[PDB]
Amino acid sequence: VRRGDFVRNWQLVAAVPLFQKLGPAVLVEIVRALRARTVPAGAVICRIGEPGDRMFFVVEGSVSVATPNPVELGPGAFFGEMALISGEPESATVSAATTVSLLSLHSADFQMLCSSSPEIAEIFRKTALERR
Amino acid sequence: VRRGDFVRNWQLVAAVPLFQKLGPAVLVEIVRALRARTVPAGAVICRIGEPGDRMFFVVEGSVSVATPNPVELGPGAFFGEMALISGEPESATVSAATTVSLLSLHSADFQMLCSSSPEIAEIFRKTALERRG
Ligand SMILES: Nc1ncnc2c1ncn2[C@@H]1O[C@@H]2COP(=O)(O)O[C@H]2[C@H]1O
Ligand SMILES: Nc1ncnc2c1ncn2[C@@H]1O[C@@H]2COP(=O)(O)O[C@H]2[C@H]1O
Repeated sequence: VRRGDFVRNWQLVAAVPLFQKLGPAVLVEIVRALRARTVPAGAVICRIGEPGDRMFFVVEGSVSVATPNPVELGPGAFFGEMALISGEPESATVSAATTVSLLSLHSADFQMLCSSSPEIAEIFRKTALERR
Repeated sequence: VRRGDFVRNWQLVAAVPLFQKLGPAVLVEIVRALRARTVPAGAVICRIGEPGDRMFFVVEGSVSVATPNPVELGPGAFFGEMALISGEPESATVSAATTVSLLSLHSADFQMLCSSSPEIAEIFRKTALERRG
């Protein structure tokens, strides 16, 4: 990881309350694994039916989940967790509702996070079930 | 280190350009060792003749170095390096000029910083000589 992206991530990570549950050591691992991304309003982030190799956290702006009755997720929310939990394809297309700032986490690092944090693992699990 | 202090340190170290010379791994060890402090305007930070066991980095506000002609140091500046390098007592009293936000580093962690970053070590050494002369 480059120093520029790393230090930038620390500022971005503050926008996701979920990570307040991590101690310094685990926080560093997650911050090292996260990748910042800006998506313009209306643009596809993930597509229904596709294999999920990563999940996302919303920093700023919002996204639109294309369920029958679409759901708009805001800062602090996460999406892409269902496929990572079930192994099944992406259950819905998710697009930028407004221009959105994101933090992406790959499946391997997602697993490491859940292994490191029982509390966070269950939040993902309950949220996925609630969404299913 | 507490999670709160750790996370707050990341925001504060951004104000110290010197630390841009550190990669992610060394940066973490430094952020772990730093302690944040706010000092009210006019209040003593360093005392002349006192043994040096730590140094400081200015995050916000400014400090006044009590040399014959006082020097006001601003954000990104450092002080207390001279005693740590030479082993001599503090060369001058340093006080908050305005209310100041600081980051302090103990002597043991100063050694770690200098070893991890010989570039930074050189800045300290040259600056110390400059301030000495
Ligand atoms: N009913 C729902 N409410 C909110 N978000 C959802 C819902 N269904 C799916 N999503 C999100 O959209 C994502 C699409 O990819 P995933 O199935 O991996 O994970 C999904 C959830 O994060
Ligand atoms: N001439 C000077 N100009 C600027 N800063 C100084 C000067 N002399 C001393 N200092 C700073 O004040 C500090 C007092 O403690 P130290 O001697 O350990 O380190 C000193 C320097 O950081």
